[PDB]
Amino acid sequence: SECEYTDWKSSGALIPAIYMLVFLLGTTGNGLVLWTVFRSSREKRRSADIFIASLAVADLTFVVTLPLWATYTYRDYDWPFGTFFCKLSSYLIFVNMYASVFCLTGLSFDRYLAIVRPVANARLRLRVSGAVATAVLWVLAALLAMPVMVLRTTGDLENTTKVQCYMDYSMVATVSSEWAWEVGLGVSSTTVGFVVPFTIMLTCYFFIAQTIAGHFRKERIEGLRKRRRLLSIIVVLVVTFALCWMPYHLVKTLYMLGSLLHWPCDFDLFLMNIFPYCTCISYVNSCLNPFLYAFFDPRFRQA
Amino acid sequence: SECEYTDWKSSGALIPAIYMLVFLLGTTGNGLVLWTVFRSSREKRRSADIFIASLAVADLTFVVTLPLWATYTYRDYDWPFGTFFCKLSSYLIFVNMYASVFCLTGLSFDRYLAIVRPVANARLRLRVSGAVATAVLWVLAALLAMPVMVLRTTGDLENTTKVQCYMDYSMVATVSSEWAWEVGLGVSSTTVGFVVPFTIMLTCYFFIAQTIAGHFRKERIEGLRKRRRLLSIIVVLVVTFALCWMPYHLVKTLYMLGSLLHWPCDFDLFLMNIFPYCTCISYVNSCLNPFLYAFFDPRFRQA
Amino acid sequence: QVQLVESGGGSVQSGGSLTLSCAASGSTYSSHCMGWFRQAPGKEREGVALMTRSRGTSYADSVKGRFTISQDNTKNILYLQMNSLKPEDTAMYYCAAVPRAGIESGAYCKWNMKDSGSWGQGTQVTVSS
Amino acid sequence: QVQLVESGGGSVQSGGSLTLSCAASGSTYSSHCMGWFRQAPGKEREGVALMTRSRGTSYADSVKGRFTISQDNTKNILYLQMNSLKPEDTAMYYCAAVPRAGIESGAYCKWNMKDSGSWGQGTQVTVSS
Ligand SMILES: CC(C)CCC[C@@H](C)[C@H]1CC[C@H]2[C@@H]3CC=C4C[C@@H](O)CC[C@]4(C)[C@H]3CC[C@]12C
Ligand SMILES: CC(C)CCC[C@@H](C)[C@H]1CC[C@H]2[C@@H]3CC=C4C[C@@H](O)CC[C@]4(C)[C@H]3CC[C@]12C
Ligand SMILES: CC(C)CCC[C@@H](C)[C@H]1CC[C@H]2[C@@H]3CC=C4C[C@@H](O)CC[C@]4(C)[C@H]3CC[C@]12C
Ligand SMILES: CC(C)CCC[C@@H](C)[C@H]1CC[C@H]2[C@@H]3CC=C4C[C@@H](O)CC[C@]4(C)[C@H]3CC[C@]12C
Repeated sequence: SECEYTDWKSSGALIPAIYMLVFLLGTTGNGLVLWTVFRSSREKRRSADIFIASLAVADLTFVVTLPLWATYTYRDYDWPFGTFFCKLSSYLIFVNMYASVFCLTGLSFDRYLAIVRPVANARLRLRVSGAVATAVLWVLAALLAMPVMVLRTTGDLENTTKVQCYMDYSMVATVSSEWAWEVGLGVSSTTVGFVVPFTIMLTCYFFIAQTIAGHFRKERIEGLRKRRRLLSIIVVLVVTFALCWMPYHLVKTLYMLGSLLHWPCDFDLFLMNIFPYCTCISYVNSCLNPFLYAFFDPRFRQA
Repeated sequence: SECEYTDWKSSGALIPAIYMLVFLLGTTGNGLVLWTVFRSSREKRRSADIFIASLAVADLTFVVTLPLWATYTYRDYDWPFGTFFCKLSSYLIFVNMYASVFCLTGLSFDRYLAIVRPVANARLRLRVSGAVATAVLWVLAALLAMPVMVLRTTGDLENTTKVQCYMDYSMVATVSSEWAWEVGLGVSSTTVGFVVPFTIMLTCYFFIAQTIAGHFRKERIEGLRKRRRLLSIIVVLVVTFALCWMPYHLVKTLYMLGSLLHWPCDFDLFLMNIFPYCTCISYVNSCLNPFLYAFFDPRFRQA
Repeated sequence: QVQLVESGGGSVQSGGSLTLSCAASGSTYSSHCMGWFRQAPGKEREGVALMTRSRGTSYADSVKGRFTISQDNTKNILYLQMNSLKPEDTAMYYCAAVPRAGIESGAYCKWNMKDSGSWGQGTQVTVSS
Repeated sequence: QVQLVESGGGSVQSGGSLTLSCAASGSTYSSHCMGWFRQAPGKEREGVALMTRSRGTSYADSVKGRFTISQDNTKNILYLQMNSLKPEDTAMYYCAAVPRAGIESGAYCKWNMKDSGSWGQGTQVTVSS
């Protein structure tokens, strides 16, 4: 008589309903975002737009798999889609996370170049190409999400009729080292998806804030307004991504650290039960972006 | 009176290999076709451009689902993707067929307008718009292929531990009317996908040839050459579609009519075993088109 | 309108050979697939020999080799040669016809629908010792 | 890394209250999931009581209700009490520990690879008729 092993209240079909609504809203909004970005003349296209485009693509590559996951939750964690589709859906989840955070990092670096250092910003724009940066970020996201594609599978664990899409470590690990592989993969994913990109983003934002405070007595009003527009929408996107993907990574890393510090079973069960909601909010991030574009950037509203 | 039931060998991996090759070639070529159509000057977008774009879209939608059928055939007719993907893939197959034949019918009608009745061609261009025609044809294709989505399902037929993706007329009929429903659906599909559209095509081509017979002694040489080029590519597309989808419809209709004519056991078995190759040939059309554009249409070669 | 009529299946001691047959009506090779099932008293009905598009004719373990199923499309008949019986072969046998899937599916016989298909009246094959 | 040792071996006539305990080292509640299996003499290994995430606890049908299962994470000890013993219960009880999937999967205990997790040494339980 240690503790319970159940899965708390069923919560009804709230998670599948949110997944379906987020699928619809994200598909519509990200299609509109791509349309607005690529309908403007190439001569009147800023650099940041390309990153925005990738963001939309990332969301558009995940929201389409959201209905499947919704079905997964409706049938009490049953996967009637095949090992290949479990792999592809989870791979697209991780690709969305990595690509979104890399696009935010690139946007913050672009703002850093424009704000703190304009001459070398022009120099780097001459050197660094936006298309090359987008290709590099997408290739890196794909290569980083490859382990999810490799190690996912389907199986009727616990002998119930349901089939579960789970990450199997029996291929690359022994009976014991399975926890080591899981903790390593989770910590590396959390690092390169939240921690490192956000420390680059926070250093960039600290320098931008310092330079803005210094130049509040200087600089040009019109350029100040334009940079305020772009920095505001970019900061809103970054903060929304932080609030939407921080619970997920936090609970994941708390589970990993409780594998070591030996948290009481009550806390581990609590983490197990709250994690679906963190997953849900992380998915909701994939549709929250177009509405942010439609309220802080009047350019998207008019077009 | 032996009445064998089994098929001829297994064709090895030839059918899955052709499916994968058509997947790659169709994706690449149809993406290039859409890019070429939508990249040139919008003022120079002829009426054939929208129909070519719809053809490419249908081919792309079908070749996307082609790898699923390749896997299905590879594993001795086992469907691991669930009922939803069975329904979606079969529905996309029929949507591709209907949309392709409707787009070729529209191309032939446009040639009839611009070659036989230029004044009535201008009048209909003033009245009928390309976007409306494309929307009507795509909606009609979706509605006509909806029965396949409704009735197709997955079932472990025959107790071989292999789930098969088959049309289930059990819901819409009793046992005594299953054959009637199957024959009616197949004959209606064959009619609206290959007989009425090709009757319209042949009437248009007959009148085009009748006018061109007189035009051989009159008319401007340059306009005649432009009409020759566009009519040549459109006629090549129509003839390729005919040769690709004629084995499928012919074998299907022969099998359906065999019940009425009480065809022998051997002929029914021969049609049964020859049908997969007819299906493969029909699928090849989804990738044959871009090469036809390359060898005939000068615009595609330039791009 | 597919209809079935049984025959044969009398009383023979163990190790014998019962010639058993089922007629047909309104069923063609391109539309329906036939099979022989048996139900034994005190337990559940089972499949004995099914005309099967895949893997050829399918047999149960207890009837491998000893039994043999044949079909004539011209006369629309299905046969069975229960040779070398065993004392456990006493049961009531039925001939069942199931719709055949379309040529698009692969013309596989819809045996999962065996309950909804047309079933014969059956005959009490009383195998003695 | 994770090893288990059982106890409780004894002979009790029908209707007994015999308890069994299994230990664990280098295994936690968030990393591993345990249960009790039986292997009848001359028969295959059969599950008895597996602690599972989906159903909390999964009990074997033939013994359902007449027995109890519990765990203690403080000392990593699993317990299984057989009440109202039956003569057929004489078998080889084992305690099995399989890895538990992460929170991403849903922490479902990976019983599908019961033949790959750490297995107990074994405990014979004999019941007189
Ligand atoms: C004026 C011109 C240049 C604008 C061109 C706009 C193009 C690039 C935009 C407009 C609408 C967009 C599509 C809208 C919706 C979807 C569905 C999604 O699941 C994949 C992307 C896809 C298919 C988009 C691709 C890019 C797209 C075709
Ligand atoms: C549940 C199991 C049995 C399903 C197995 C499906 C496998 C064999 C199929 C389904 C979809 C297929 C993929 C579809 C698309 C691509 C991308 C292309 O650039 C290379 C081939 C590749 C990578 C295919 C490889 C084979 C593939 C992964
Ligand atoms: C100067 C301006 C007007 C040029 C506009 C070019 C636009 C319309 C072109 C250039 C790139 C093209 C895309 C390139 C690749 C793909 C992927 C393919 O699977 C479907 C077609 C699609 C989605 C194309 C659609 C049309 C497209 C978006
Ligand atoms: C094998 C079985 C159990 C799988 C069940 C899958 C079902 C429940 C899921 C899978 C994909 C889903 C569809 C995905 C996309 C769309 C298009 C949208 O415009 C309406 C909803 C609709 C049509 C969804 C309805 C529900 C759906 C069909």
